Formats: sequence, C-alpha cells, structure tokens
Amino acid sequence: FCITPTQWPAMQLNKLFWENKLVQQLCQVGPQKSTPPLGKLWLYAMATL
Amino acid sequence: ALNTVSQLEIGAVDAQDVTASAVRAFVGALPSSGYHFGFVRQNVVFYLLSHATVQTARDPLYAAEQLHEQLDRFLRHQDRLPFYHNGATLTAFQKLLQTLREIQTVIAEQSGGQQPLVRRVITQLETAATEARPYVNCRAVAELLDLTYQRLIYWACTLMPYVLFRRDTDTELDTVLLMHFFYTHYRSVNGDLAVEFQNYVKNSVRHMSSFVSSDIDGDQKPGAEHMRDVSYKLFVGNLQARDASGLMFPIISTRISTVNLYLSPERMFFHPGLISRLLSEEVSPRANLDAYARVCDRVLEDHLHTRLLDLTQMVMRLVELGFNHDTCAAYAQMALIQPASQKSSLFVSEIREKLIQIIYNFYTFFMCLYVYSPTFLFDHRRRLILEQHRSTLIGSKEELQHVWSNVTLNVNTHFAVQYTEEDFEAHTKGATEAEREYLYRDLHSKWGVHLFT
Amino acid sequence: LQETLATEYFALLHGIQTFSYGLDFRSQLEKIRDLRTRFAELAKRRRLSNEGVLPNPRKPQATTSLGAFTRGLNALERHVQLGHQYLLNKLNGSSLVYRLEDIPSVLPATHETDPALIMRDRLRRLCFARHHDTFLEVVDVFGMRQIVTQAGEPIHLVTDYGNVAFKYLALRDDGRPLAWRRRCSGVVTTRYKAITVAVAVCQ
Amino acid sequence: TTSLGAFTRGLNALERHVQLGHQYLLNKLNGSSLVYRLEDIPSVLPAT
Amino acid sequence: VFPQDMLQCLWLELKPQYAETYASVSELVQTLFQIFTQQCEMVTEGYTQPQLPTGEPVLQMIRVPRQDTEPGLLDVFIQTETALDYALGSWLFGIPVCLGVHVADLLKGQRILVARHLEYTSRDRDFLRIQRSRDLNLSQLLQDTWTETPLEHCWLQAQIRRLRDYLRFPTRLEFIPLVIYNAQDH
Repeated sequence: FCITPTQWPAMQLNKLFWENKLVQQLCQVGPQKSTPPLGKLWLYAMATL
Repeated sequence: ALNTVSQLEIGAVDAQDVTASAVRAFVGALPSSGYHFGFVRQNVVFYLLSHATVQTARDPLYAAEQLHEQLDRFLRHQDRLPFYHNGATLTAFQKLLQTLREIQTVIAEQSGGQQPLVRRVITQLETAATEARPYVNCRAVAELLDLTYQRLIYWACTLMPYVLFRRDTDTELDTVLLMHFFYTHYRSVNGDLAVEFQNYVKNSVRHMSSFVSSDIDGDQKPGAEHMRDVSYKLFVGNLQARDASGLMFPIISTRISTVNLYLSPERMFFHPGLISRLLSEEVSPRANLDAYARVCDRVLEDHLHTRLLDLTQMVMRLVELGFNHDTCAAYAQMALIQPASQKSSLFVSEIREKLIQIIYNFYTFFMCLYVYSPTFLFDHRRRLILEQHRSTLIGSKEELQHVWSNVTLNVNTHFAVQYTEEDFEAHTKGATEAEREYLYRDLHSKWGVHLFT
Repeated sequence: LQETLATEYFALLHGIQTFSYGLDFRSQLEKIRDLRTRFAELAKRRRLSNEGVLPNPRKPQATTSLGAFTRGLNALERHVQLGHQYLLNKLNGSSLVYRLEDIPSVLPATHETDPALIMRDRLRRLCFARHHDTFLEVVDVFGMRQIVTQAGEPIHLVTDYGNVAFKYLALRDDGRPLAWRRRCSGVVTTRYKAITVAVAVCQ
Repeated sequence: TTSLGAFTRGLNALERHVQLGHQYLLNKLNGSSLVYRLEDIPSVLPAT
Repeated sequence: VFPQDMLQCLWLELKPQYAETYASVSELVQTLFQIFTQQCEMVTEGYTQPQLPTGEPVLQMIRVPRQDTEPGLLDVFIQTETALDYALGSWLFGIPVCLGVHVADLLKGQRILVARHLEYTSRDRDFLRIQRSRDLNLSQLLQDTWTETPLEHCWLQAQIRRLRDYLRFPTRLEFIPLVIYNAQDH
C-alpha cells in the first residue's frame, strides 16, 4: 500500500511503551547517573520471562 | 443520683446494651423516695426510652425489637395516669415498630399508575406516624422517625413521574431538556427514557440545527462551558454517553433571540446556559428579557402565596420546574462568584435579586428536606444550619440582608415541628407537682427553648 | 450540659473542615470565642489547663480534661487567625483581585477526597516556598493527617503553587503525560521552508 | 557480662532500624504513585 | 489554552535550538517539572519529643536538603529569549507582534536587513482566528483538581475570573511591535 506523509501525524509511542513515568521510575535504579533508563531492557526481561 | 440521671437525660444509651436485669438493678439501687424517683417507679420504661438511641446500630427494627422484648420482661417483672403508662408505653412502641416494619415493606414494594399507589402508601405511612406522633419527646422514637422520614423523602424525591413535564407549547429543545433533566436526576428504574430520546432525536433532525452555532465561535461563548455535557449527549443520540474525549460539537446558541423562538420561558431552569449568562450580567442591553422576568415574578409570587401529603405535593411541584438540590446549589454558587458591580439594566438587576432569593430559598428548602423530620432534632440542627447559612450564603453583603425573611419564613412554614401545651398537659395530667419539672427539663434540653411554664 | 457543648464543638469542627462557614472569618472567630467562654463557664461551675492530648472527634471520650478542650479551642483560634492573616497577605501581594468580599465562598457540593490525591498534593507542596526550613508531621484537631512546619501553619496554607494551571498540570502527572491529546487521536508552512532556504543561501 | 551501655546501644540500633525501615517505605510510596496507602500494602507470612 | 495541532505546527516551524532535543513544548514543560521535583529532596527522621509544646502528637520530623557546574536547563531557558516566547505571549495576551530574522549588517550598520518572516495585526485572518480559538475555560481544572482545599479553590476561581477578564480585553498599543531574532538558534 502507500501512505501520504503530510496527512499522517507522528506520535511518540515510546511514551506508552518505555518512556512512561512508572516504568522509568521502576528502572531508574542503577549504579551511576550516567546509565540511561532501563525500561528498554525491562520490557525485554518481562517478555523473555 | 440526680446528677447521674440528668446526665442520662442529656446523653443517650444503646438498645442492645440495656437489659431487663440492668433496668431492675437501676431501679432497685435508685433511692425509693424522691421527686423524680416516683416517676421512675411509675414510668421507668417511657423515661428510659426518652433518651435511648438506636441510630448507631444502623438497623432500627431489630435493635428496637430487642429493646422492646427486654422492656417486656421488665414489665412482666413490674393508676396515676391513664394517658401515659409503662404498659401503654410498650403498646405504643410495638405499634411504632409495626409502622417501622411497614415503611420498609412499602419502600420494597413500590421500588420493586404508580403515582396513585405512591400517594396511598405514603398516606398510610402518614396515618402510621400520626398513631406514633404523641410521644415525640423520646430520643429513640426521635431518631426512628428521623431515619424513616429521611428514607421516605429521599425515595419520593427520586421516584417522580414524567407526566407533568409535557406541554403543547413545549418545543423540541424544551422536551429534550426536560427528559435530559429527568435522566440526570432520575435513572433508578425508568430505563426507557434513553430509548425515547433515541426515537425523538430522529424526529427533530431539521429542528436541531436551528438553535446551534458554527464550530469555531461557539466554544468561546459564555455559559457553553456548563452546558457542553448536555449538548454532547444530546447530539450523540445516547444519554449514557460520556464526554471524556473533549470533542467539539455544534455549540447551542444561548442568545435570547434564538432561545425565545426555540424555547419556552417557563422551563428555563433545565437550561444552565441562560442561568450562567444571567448571573454573569454579560447580557446585551438590547436583549429582550421580559419572558424570564415575568416567569420569575409569577413563580416567586405563586410559591410565596402558599401536612405530609401537602409537603410531598409542594415537593413534586417545585422539582417539576427542574429545581434539583445539586443543580440549585451549583447554579447558586456563581451568584456569590459573580461580581456585585457591573453594567446591566434595572430590570436585569431586579430579576437577578429575585433569582438570588429563589436559589437561596430552594437550596435551603431542599437541604432541610434532606434532613427533615417533625422532631425537635430537626430544629436543633436547623439552628446550626441557619448559623452556617448566615456565615456562607449571606456573607458580609449588605444587600443580602433583605432577602433573609423569605428563606426562614418558608422553611419554618413547610417544616414546622408542632408541639402543643395541651399535649404536654395530657402527658402530665396525672403527673404530680414533683414530676413535671424534670419532664420540662428533658424537653428543654432536647428542644433547646423555654416553650412554656 | 458538657456533652451538648462538646457535640457543638465537634459540629463546629466538622463545619470548618467541610467549609460550611465560607470566608466569614469574623463569624468563626465569634463562634469559637463564645465556645471558649462557655467552656470556661463550665469549668467555673464545675481549673483550666494548657496540657493534655487533643479530643478525638472520631472517638469521643469522657476522660478528656477541660484543658484538652481549651487547647482545642486555642488551636481552632490559631487556625482561623493564621488563615485570615494569609488571606490578608495574599490580598496585599496580589493586585488582580479587588476585595475579599468579591471573592466567593465555595460549597462542599463538589466533594471528592481520594487519599492518594490528599497525600500527593501535600508531598508536592512540601518543597515550595514556606516560611520555615524544616518540616514535621502531626494529626490535626479535625482528626485527619495534617502536615505543618514547626510553626504549625498548614502546608496547604503556607505553601501555594501561585496558579491554578500550575497545580492542575503538576497533579496531572499520572502515567502518560497527556490523555486528552491521545483521546482526540491527532509539517511546516511552506513560507518558513522558503525563508529557511533563502536565509541559508544568503548566509 | 554485657554492660548497660551495650543495652543502650542495642536500643538505639533497634530504634534506628525501625525508623530507617519506616522512612524507606515512606520514600517508596512518595516516589511511586502505584501504591496509595500503607494499608493496602500486604504483609507476608514467615512460614516460608 | 491553545489547540494541540496549532501548537505542534508552531513548535515544528520555529524549533528552538536548545529545545530541538525534544519534540513538543509540552514535553519541555513536564521535563522542567521533573527537574524541579528532582531539585527538591525529602528526608524523614525521628524526634525525641513525641508532642509539640502546643501538644499535637508528632509522629516524625522531615527535613528538606537542597545540596548540590554546567548551566541548568530551566535557567538557560529563562535567560534565552526566543521567537517562541514573544509569539506565545502575543497570542495568549491578544496583542500583535512582528517577528523577523536578522540577515546581516550593511553600510557599517546604517541599514539592517530584516527579512519579512511573518506579521501579526488585526488585518490578517490567521491572527483573528487564533485569537478567537482560545478556550478561556479553566473551571474544568477546578473540577479535575479538587484536593479538599476550598480556600485555595475560591482564590483560584477569583484569579481565573480576573485573568479571563484581562485576556478578553487586552490593551492596544497601535499595533507596532518589532522583534529581531537569529535563525540558526532562534
């Protein structure tokens, strides 16, 4: 099929998947402040287990 | 002993806790000779019930029946006054318990023409209360009657029919608004209202577009903020729908020119937008507001020109006009919110003062009705109620001191708790000079006034 | 006599808690002063004390001394007086409103008390501008969990957001940021693209 | 032969343990809006 | 107040350089709230005295340490003036404004090139449309944010009334503002 870029707006689906507040707070625990949020890995761990 | 029994008068006791052996010990340990000990030798059961409470148990019938059985045992264990005797006290209390059972039976039966059934059953309940009326002094019967009246009035205010709303002069907007108010104040059993709404919206498709704005300008208009919900679940075709999505629909035109040609002035209270714009004093000077001016004047004149059946009659007369307690309170809030100084015509100012009178009077009437009972406790709480009302509704405004008379006059007219000096004389026809003083003291402690000497 | 006046005291406590008296600070002051005089008269008929645990409105107790009642009276006086002082200071500091009388009194007709909200608004109000540095937690005369500094000024009265929209957008932080934007389910002007191209070429 | 100062130190240790646990729970409820009240929080049994 | 589509269009059309790391003005707002909350630190501690001198039973005492550099994000947003700031201010307060990009300096600064970027006045239809599209409803915030605070509730109602009254009737300055801003970083 085909999609018109102008008509279709762009969301930030991360805000529902891993950029939401609760998962970020759950994954904030890390050795140092330089570590990025671990919700990306947290969803991986949940899906695997 | 006198101080203890006076504190007992001031306080209250539990029906379950008191037993026949407890009453026997209380009588026996009490000194034999005294100007109150004779009465407790004569009318211990009535005197004990004068201060007892059952409201804590939340089940009046069973706890009061247990108290009645314990008192029956004490009366088996046990000529001054035929009108008031311990055996007569037990008989009257058993009659009252029969009334308290049949009120619940009526509520269950009626809640599952319905109007004649409601009228006849409430008349039976009124007759039952009249049978139980004379011994209003007792705190136990006081709370029993209080809870009974609370339940019956709360059920009756909701079980209103919809026959009186329809008029030949009612327009499409007026009819949908009437049934909308019916939905938002009565949905317990009347489930066919949504079906009738869905049937009717297809009839008035052409007429529904006459009283709406464009999209872009309707939202900024005053008063659409409060009527957005009624408009949304008018347009969607289902009164059960919720406007959680924040959609923008064809906003209703609240202008007087559109309203007069598309509405009727008598049924305005169902429409919130006109109330909001009238209180806000944002009305254009050219606007012709004689319609609601005359309607407000005639309604206030009829209400001010004015039994439990009569109370109920006025109840469904007032709410038939769409006056709901929550709606009246919420649309009396902005009367205080709106500024006192603004530019408006003298007729607009006069009708605003009239509507302030109306909102205050009906709000006070409705909240007193929610706590209404022909008992001393009603006036006892009404004293604090009027103090709080003076604190909040009247405020420090000087112009609001004129509008005070109608509120108190109407509330004391419709919710008067009657007590007769002849009633007390009959209650104390056989009571000697020794015993009358403490019945008087208990009555003064309960009611809070020096009614007679 | 004492029990009836105690019930009146608890009713006044509930009315202040439910905001049944509105902005009429003078009425509340007169009522609490009359109640204090009545309790003093009760003590004289029956010595006042400034020590003792506060009476419990949820569980009335006949073992409460008159000193506890006097302490509760002075606590109510302090509450209403500090509130009126905060209104006076905010009226002086803000020129948007004209007079206190023009400010209305809201009714408890719109009542909704979630413990989660009741705790979250207070915890977010903690680090706002308050007169004293440190902080503590107590149980108020009304019987609920009120939080105050060592001065005793209520946090909801000593700390404010300064804007309705600030508070609304601060307590809306639940899960995903925007909900109505998702609910609505919904690219540059060509002139801006042209001016960008022209400015880049010129530079 | 344990001294009274040892018992005072033990009292301080228990007090700090309970206060530290309570403040950590308070911080966890503060940082996480998932739980609204300590009452809803379950208590496990030491049977296992 | 403004619709989210128009806000997205303005955000994409004039992306601030320091704000280009994000995708919306709103995201900036929640991140600023997050950093403000992160500045606040709460610590709970015990107290020897169980009650105050007044006598209220004290359970625990809480202290707020604010101990600790690169400039802060909220700061750099504060002292940096952007076309976003003036555009949003003009649209919110119902006043026009003229935004233009400074190309360069010519004739030893005697003449300055100001390219026609956009103009706001009562004439062009877009300004009128965006001014009338403002939804001055804020009582829904009061309904959605009831926290047993009736005193603050009345204060917020009065403040909303005053601000809406001011916004409906802006002060006019003969429609002659002008702003000069850079294009590389807005």
